[PDB]
Amino acid sequence: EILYIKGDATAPIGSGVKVITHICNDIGGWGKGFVLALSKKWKMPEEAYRQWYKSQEEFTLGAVQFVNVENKLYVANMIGQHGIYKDSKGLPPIRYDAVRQCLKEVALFTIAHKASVHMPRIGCGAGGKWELMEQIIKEELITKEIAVTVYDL
Repeated sequence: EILYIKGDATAPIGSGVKVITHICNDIGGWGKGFVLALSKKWKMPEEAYRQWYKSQEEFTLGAVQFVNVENKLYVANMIGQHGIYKDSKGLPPIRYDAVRQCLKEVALFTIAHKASVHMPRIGCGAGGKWELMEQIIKEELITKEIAVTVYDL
């Protein structure tokens, strides 16, 4: 099961390799919420994301970028958000099929690195809803028996 702790995802607990996963948008925006907490500690994730956005090389929904910010520690930039607005049909920016691909890709990364997953309430804000998101995490990570720890407050 998924462990819910009250704390900070940029200061994950436990030992072993760890991967911090969070949802980025496909617009190139970086200045609100969890992203700032990441920039509070490391300049790399923000820089990697921007450079990936400017090159437009496979920068697309469902894709995942990995950044080694510290010893046995990786940040996972997951593009599971479309824009930040709400299209002309009342569709929240969150893309559940994209987060699924993203996590599906995180799954294999964690197994290959014997890592552990640590995230904040990704999706919530955005349009996301934990009821659905929780199921995704379940089917894509807990199912392959990957450790998952959510950080809220």
